[PDB]
Order: sequence, then C-alpha cells, then structure tokens
Amino acid sequence: FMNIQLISPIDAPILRQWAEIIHRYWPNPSQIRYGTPNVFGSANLFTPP
Amino acid sequence: GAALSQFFQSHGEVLEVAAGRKYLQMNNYSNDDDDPPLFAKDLSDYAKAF
Repeated sequence: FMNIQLISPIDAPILRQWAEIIHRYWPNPSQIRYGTPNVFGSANLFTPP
Repeated sequence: GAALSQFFQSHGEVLEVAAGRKYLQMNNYSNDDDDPPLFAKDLSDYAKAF
C-alpha cells in the first residue's frame, strides 16, 4: 500500500485502481485562522497560535 | 500473484515445482525383458524438486 508499484496490475486491476485512487484523491489537510492572538492570547501548544 | 498450485507454489524464497515425465510409455510397452527401463519417470509424480 505504501508503494503503489508493488501491486501487479495484471493480477489485481480493481485493487490497483483502489490504491491509486486513495493515493490521488484523498482529501488534503489545511488550516484556517481564528480568534485573535493579539489581545486574547492562545492555548495552542503544537501549532502556531 | 497468479494462483496456480498444479505446477508450483512459493513458501518464501523457496519455490517448489512438481517435475515429471522424462519418459513416456506407449501402448505396446508390456514390461518385456528387452524393454528399456524407464526408472519410474513415466508416472504422474516421482519427485518434487525444490
């Protein structure tokens, strides 16, 4: 699963396509701003606040 | 990944394969005293070479 090329497309075409669709079209993480750190501060520990 | 156990199967870095039929017996073979010996290499399976 972690290397797509190991799955042989002559034996497992549907499963090769399923691994390939997972590797392409899985939703990407993102980030968004909130509150205000200027006057409220923030309790963020492992992220920028 | 092709599954065919009639001819070979893998056990992890060791392939086994059923060898067979170096010789072939005809109809007129009748175990006569001048017949050539076949050394049990005309059966279905005489060995399993790994």
